Amino acid sequence: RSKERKYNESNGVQSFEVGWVSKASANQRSGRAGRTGPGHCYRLYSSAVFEHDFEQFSKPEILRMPVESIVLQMKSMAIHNIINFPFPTPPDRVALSK
Amino acid sequence: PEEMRKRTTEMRLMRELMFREERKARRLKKIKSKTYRKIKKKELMKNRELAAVSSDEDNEDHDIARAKERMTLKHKTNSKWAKDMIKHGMTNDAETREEMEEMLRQGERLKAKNPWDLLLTADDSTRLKIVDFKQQDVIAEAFAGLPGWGEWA
Amino acid sequence: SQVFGVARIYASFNDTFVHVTDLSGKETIARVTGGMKVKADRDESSPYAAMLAAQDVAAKCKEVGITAVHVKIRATGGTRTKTPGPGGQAALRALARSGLRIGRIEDVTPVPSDSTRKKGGRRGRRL
Amino acid sequence: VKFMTDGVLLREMMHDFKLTKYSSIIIDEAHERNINTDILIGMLSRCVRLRAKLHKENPIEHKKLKLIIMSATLRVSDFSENKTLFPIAPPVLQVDA
Amino acid sequence: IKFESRKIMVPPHRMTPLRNSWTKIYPPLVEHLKLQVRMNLKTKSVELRTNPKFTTDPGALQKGADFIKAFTLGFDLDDSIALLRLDDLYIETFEVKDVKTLTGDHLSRAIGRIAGKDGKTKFAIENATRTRIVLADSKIHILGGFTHIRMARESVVSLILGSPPGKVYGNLRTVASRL
RNA sequence: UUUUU
Repeated sequence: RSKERKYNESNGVQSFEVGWVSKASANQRSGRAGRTGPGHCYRLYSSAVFEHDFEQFSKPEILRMPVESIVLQMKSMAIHNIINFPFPTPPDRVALSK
Repeated sequence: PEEMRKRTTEMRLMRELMFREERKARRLKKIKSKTYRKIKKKELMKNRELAAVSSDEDNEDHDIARAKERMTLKHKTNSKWAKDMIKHGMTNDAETREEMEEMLRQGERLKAKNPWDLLLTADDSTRLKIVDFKQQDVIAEAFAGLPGWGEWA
Repeated sequence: SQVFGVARIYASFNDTFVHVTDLSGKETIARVTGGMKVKADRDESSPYAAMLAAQDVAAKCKEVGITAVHVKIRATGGTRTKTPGPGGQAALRALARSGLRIGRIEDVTPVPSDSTRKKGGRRGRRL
Repeated sequence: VKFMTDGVLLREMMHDFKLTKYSSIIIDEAHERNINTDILIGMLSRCVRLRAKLHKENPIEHKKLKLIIMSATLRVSDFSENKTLFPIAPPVLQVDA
Repeated sequence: IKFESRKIMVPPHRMTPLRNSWTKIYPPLVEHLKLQVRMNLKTKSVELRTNPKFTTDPGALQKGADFIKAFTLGFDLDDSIALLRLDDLYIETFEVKDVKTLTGDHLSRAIGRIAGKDGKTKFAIENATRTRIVLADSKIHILGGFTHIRMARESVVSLILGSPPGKVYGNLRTVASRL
């Protein structure tokens, strides 16, 4: 379980929700053991829940928080057409619009 | 000179203007419906209240106003109009009762007794005069991805 | 090389006429109305009806030899409305698009100096 | 050899885009998918191509820049398969241990 | 695309607004429609012509003339531009006396009823019916789609015949929901 | 919860 900050763009309301971590995040937690010796990871959820409910990777940072600072910086680069910028994962149009 | 022509035009606009208020003022003058005049009065009192056009009354001003009201007692039911409506059952109706109560409330108003606006000009003059591009745009570039008034136009 | 006719457009409330005649006005070249191009009597005054009527006369006139028309648009006039309706406006636009050269456009609505009484009555009409 | 926050490179890019001071740039912990890291990889993909072109034009005046993306559990398609980032898919090296 | 011309006489009370809006009038006419625009100050009539070598759309000239005409009747520029943008907009025009022979204060009150206080009633009709209305003295012009202008006309006519604005307003909500 | 020039 992880407490993530979810930003509702429609109403600008910020919420903190406790939800399932991603599979990679869980794999990273299991990796904390095994750095100094053979170790064990005891997960408090069943494998059935893990395979079905856990997302493979958590959503990228860009798709979860405001981008007004980034747009200003890129506009100071004379990057007028942010839409055609080669992003790894482009930000949502609505977030860009606001 | 031709400046004289400019003077006539300026007068002509001012005359055309004065007529427009006269026509509008003439028409609003004829309408004397209670509902229409009531709506206009209410909206005016809001605007004056919201903009605070009216100056605050000093304590001495209130005392003088209260003195006249006590001297006269002009806002009680002994007046000719109030006595006429009351004694003849015309105040049982809602509308004329409101006017009587409006008069009475207005009279009541006058009877009442470590250590731990200037509008901001955000114009370009009030500015932090800090000092720090075309080639950087060339770096961007490398990335890639009244006419017709009087003559034919 | 350029022959002129006259295209008379009568834009009433419940129908639109497009009548093309020679310069004098005695000889009719083609008369088509909104009713002849629509199935329901409600849509006879519709702009769509006028467009079909205008296109039909435009095609017919080209066959005859007429290559340009002077537009004389009119309303019912008289004691009724004096400005042509959208049916007339639509007919004018279709005629322009047809390629038929538009010479001169004038409004010839019958306007009375002063007329008889209007059919409405004292209380009015057209609820 | 200089260790620094992503924002430091972002600002140094604000002031000099070609990063003439640097011979190679390492973006570590890219699996974190930080917004700043995403912006830097997007900008650096463009920078490195620029510097390679300039080196091809004038090796003496202009030199190449080598780019390394370092991560643990990367979704390699995010950076290898994204042709908008890199028109030619970069090689991927896996440390098997 | 033969050489053709249109002339649209500007009434004097619309000349000054035509001046202030000329900068935004000739660009769309000369660029999109490829029309040759000009105003004859001697005749005070806007002149439009088809350029045979450049103009390509046969309906550009008539489309432009209607756009000038709409501004001439009293419609704002942007609303007139809708005639250039679209092809299914028409102008309905009728007089108060056509509906009912009103004179004196009766005519003044009829115009006031249509406009409403602060123009609210006119805007109410315009929004509900998706049309634009210009109330020039006793002369009423309505701009919009053919089915739309008829709906606005009926709401206007009911006001002329004496129907109070309040009842007409409720009827606008009903038709607006149907739309 | 994180976290940044």
